[PDB]
Amino acid sequence: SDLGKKLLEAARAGRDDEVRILMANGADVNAADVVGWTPLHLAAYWGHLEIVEVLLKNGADVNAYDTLGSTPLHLAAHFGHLEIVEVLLKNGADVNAKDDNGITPLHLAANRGHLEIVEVLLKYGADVNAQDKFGKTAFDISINNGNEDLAEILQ
Amino acid sequence: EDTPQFKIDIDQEKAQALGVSINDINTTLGAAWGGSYVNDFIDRGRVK
Amino acid sequence: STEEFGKILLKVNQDGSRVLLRDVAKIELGGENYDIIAEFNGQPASGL
Repeated sequence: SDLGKKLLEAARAGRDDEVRILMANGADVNAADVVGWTPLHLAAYWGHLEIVEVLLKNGADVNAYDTLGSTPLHLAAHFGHLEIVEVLLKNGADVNAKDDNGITPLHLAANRGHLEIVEVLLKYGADVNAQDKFGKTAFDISINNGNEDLAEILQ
Repeated sequence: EDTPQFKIDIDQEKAQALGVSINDINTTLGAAWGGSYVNDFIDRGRVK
Repeated sequence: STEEFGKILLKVNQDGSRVLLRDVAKIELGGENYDIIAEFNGQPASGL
């Protein structure tokens, strides 16, 4: 897609006004690059909140997953983008989505010590006992990393 | 510009539990996917 | 970071518990050496 590509580039770049015009012209919100990232993936990774919102209004798949099973929520949680985490969840993001390694948004937020994001994930039903492929929980991560504050949150 | 890249994390605990050395893992990964200059040989009188 | 050095995994005990580097050492950003200490008019200083 000509306009799908342009949209991928614009979502990544955070070019807000360019995303708008592209939405007006029917640029494919479910365009995917070679690694399976949608515009929503891109905007989530790079922390572009307004663009996330616009894409969701225009019927972006909130639980699109990449070629390794990661979702926009995974990326927003991992890279500390609280508002985007909230927006995604409000729009039905699977709070317990596992990637191909059995890693969840909670695992990722925990690993980077993003306290507020962990609480939001928990508030929306994040499974605190979910294990990755190595049998590890967000709690295990917090302990290994020596994050006392995050350990206390995860009882 | 920045481009997509494939981040692979070796799990140290599991490796130790299985008795697999980190050096073997990294050599195997790097030799196979990146290539490795081992040493020289002599091709019709020229070192290569 | 000190945090990353702290969680270097030294070994797993028979009972499955983990020995991390921070369990056998204190970890900090500090000097390559601690021999040379300067003052300027009585106050802490460095210099070239």
